[PDB]
Amino acid sequence: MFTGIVQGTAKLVSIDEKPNFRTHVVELPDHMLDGLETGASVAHNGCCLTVTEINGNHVSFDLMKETLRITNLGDLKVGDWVNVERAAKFSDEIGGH
Amino acid sequence: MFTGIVQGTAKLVSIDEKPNFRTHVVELPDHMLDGLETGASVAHNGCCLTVTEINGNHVSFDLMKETLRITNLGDLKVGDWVNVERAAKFSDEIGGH
Ligand SMILES: Cc1cc2nc3c(=O)[nH]c(=O)nc-3n(C[C@H](O)[C@H](O)[C@H](O)CO)c2cc1C
Ligand SMILES: Cc1cc2nc3c(=O)[nH]c(=O)nc-3n(C[C@H](O)[C@H](O)[C@H](O)CO)c2cc1C
Repeated sequence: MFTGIVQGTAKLVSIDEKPNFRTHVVELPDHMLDGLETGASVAHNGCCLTVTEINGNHVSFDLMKETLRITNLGDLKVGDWVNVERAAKFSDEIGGH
Repeated sequence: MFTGIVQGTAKLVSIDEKPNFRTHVVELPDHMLDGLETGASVAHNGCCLTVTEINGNHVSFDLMKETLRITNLGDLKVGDWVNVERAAKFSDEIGGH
């Protein structure tokens, strides 16, 4: 089974560059603004990263510069949007089947 | 469970534009050149699409223009690379993970 199908999208609006780690912030749409929280795992078109911080509707995620090259995340650029999907480490209704 | 972690990457090298559907072709690296085939499902950073055709090491995938806007696939541009991952409809030993 695999779908990689994204529930919603995000608008890159600001980049935060830290010589220790790179950070990117997107604009969360109405149906992703309700529910998502910092420390959550957001997959951008299916690449899971964690939310470093939320700037109101915006959300900054963490991205290592070398990981950015290793993945195709480096392709992101502000003014563009992303396919964003909510990911969770554990949940109440895990009981599969 | 979710990782969206990609085994390999692809280089966008040529775009094929059909007024019926949009097509994009990438350059498959050495460890993705062996195994992948047309009609296979490739997830680009986690968005699954099917291989319309292989051009030697290159691989053209299908992408609807409206789906391209609906997803964040439209962000792709030649000269850039993608996080590519192999997906299959069925297998001899999925195992489940
Ligand atoms: C659950 C999970 C979360 C990840 N989060 C990030 C992330 O926030 N930023 C990043 O550059 N890579 C992330 N990765 C990629 C991964 O941790 C690692 O960087 C690559 O496998 C390269 O070693 C994540 C991977 C997993 C499995
Ligand atoms: C298995 C699978 C394969 C898909 N392949 C493509 C594709 O090759 N091109 C595309 O634009 N969308 C693709 N999608 C997206 C999906 O079929 C549909 O276009 C979106 O859900 C919008 O209706 C795929 C979705 C699934 C579940």
